[PDB]
Amino acid sequence: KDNTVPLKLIALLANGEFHSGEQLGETLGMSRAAINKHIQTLRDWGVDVFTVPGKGYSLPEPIQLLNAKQILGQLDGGSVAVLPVIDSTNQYLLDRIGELKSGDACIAEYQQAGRGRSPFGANLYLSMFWRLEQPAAAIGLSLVIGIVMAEVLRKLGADKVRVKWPNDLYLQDRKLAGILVELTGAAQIVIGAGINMAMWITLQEAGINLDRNTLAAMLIRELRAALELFEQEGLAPYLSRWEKLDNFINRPVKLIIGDKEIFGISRGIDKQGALLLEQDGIIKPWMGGEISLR
Ligand SMILES: O=C(O)CCCC[C@@H]1SC[C@@H]2NC(=O)N[C@@H]21
Repeated sequence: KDNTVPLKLIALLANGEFHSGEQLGETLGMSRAAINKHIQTLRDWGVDVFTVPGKGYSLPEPIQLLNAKQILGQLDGGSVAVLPVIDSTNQYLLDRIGELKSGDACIAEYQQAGRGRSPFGANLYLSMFWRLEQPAAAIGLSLVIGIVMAEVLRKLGADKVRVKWPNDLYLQDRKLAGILVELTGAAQIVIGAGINMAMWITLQEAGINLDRNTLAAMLIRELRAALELFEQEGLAPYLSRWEKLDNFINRPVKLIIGDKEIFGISRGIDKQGALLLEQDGIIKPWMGGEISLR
């Protein structure tokens, strides 16, 4: 589907100023009526577009937009698809499985059909593909994903970001991002993450205003590095990193595996990513479940 116009559209409105269809139509080369039409779409996307008869149209606040140019600008190789508007980042790659290479990617700020459980540009969506030579992963994998993501965020300045075994990023004990892995029966995986940029906790909301093009870029970079590191040394190289980032480490949690709630103190992960729950002076690992403050 061709979504160009509204994007071009959104692009003008970007500068959080006022814009009249007359104004607009000029530049776009179309009926104000045409414009009204597209304006509606942005609206459909959850875009915030105000309309003052006398005034014209505008956005409540300037916004930043993905820009492949910028993104690919700071990137050395690998295919990367920038689709501000899309069904789902994961699906997109899932769909192209035979045409990819580990590292190929896809970036969006709007998902019209996200997999795994949100207004345009309020979030950042990233998905990557990787072919693991040897399920020499899974749980390892998700771990590495949150490490890095949390690392990068930090570099750009969000220092209190933390990881939550085994797949979310946390900020002030709130969820900020979410990883999603998908295997395909050499393993073929599709990694996908969503971050809360703006508006249960958002970068904005926490005074952090990162340049999305940058973030986008860093992650891709950093990710491919991480993944190749992992591909040949597994978890080991990250053990210490996990620990420093662990949000719950040493805190009292409540683990929910299927139908049972289990309480205990978190003591991080083992060399395999299993969480280590200490109950009644005993420490044992857990390979699954859902962690939670308590
Ligand atoms: O939704 C989340 O919070 C956690 C799961 C993350 C889902 C990611 S968002 C990018 C990728 N594309 C999808 O369709 N889902 C995943």
